[PDB]
Amino acid sequence: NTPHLTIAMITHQQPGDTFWDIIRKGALAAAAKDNVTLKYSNDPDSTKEAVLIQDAVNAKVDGIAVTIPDPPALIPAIKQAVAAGIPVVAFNAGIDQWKESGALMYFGQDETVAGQAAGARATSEGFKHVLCVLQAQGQVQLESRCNGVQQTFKGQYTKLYVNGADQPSVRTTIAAKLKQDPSIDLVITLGAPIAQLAIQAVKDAGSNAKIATFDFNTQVPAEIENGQLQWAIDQQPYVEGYEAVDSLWLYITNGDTIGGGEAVKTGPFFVDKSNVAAVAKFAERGTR
Ligand SMILES: O[C@H]1[C@H](O)[C@@H](O)[C@H](O)[C@@H](O)[C@H]1O
Repeated sequence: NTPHLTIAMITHQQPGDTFWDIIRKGALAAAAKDNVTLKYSNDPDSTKEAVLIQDAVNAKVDGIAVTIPDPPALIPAIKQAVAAGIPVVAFNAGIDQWKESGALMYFGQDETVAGQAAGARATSEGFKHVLCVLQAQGQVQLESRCNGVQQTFKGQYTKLYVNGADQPSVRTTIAAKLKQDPSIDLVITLGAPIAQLAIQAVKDAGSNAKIATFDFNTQVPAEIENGQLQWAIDQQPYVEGYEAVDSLWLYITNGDTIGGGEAVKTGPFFVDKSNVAAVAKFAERGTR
């Protein structure tokens, strides 16, 4: 009936980072409709993610969907895949670097803009000293968020790196930082799982800081409703994974692209007490 395609989706997912389950539900929903076999692979070591790109080039996949958190480490392998005639789409990380690579399209949110928006919003909500919590080092999409907050937040700014792989350590490290500096009045977490740890850290520390986050998980909607989280920034991972796949299907079958040489935006969008009801059920089933 229809042509059968094999698409490699290659990411930087740390094992156990549930954000990537929503990316994958989107990608499989596209793949189910487009007669695609989806090969999903990941490694949080960018040298190892490069090797995964090579594996898919050598396997002669029909397309590659790839994340670019560490451009120096990944661009050369992406260029190699393009020179081998395999179409590539970038998503989630690397919005500033995908076009140079020869990647055809990009799906995600402009993380500098989302950070700039979060800094201005935080200033408007009366906060004076923000702590931005980053769960990995050397990831452009995370650094952009924090740099953007620093640009627009009028008050004091502090960054804290935590090991996203060791949840109990994340919790104690955040609580310690809050106890040590009670002037911190807002913690912005860069993922929903880290948000959970921060909410608990604030209680542990006896701090008065509020918490805001990037992304949803199953717990975030309730947390916005009950005041545990000020707001969450939605980047629509389901859309990112879905479009990574479906866009390759449009290119391969009809030569089409989406975005005209610029990224296709999946966010940012701020969800707060005023609009959370529209998302909650979907977040609570893991598809937002
Ligand atoms: O907001 C998410 C979250 O921080 C994930 O942990 C990370 O792997 C993704 O790149 C990012 O888009």
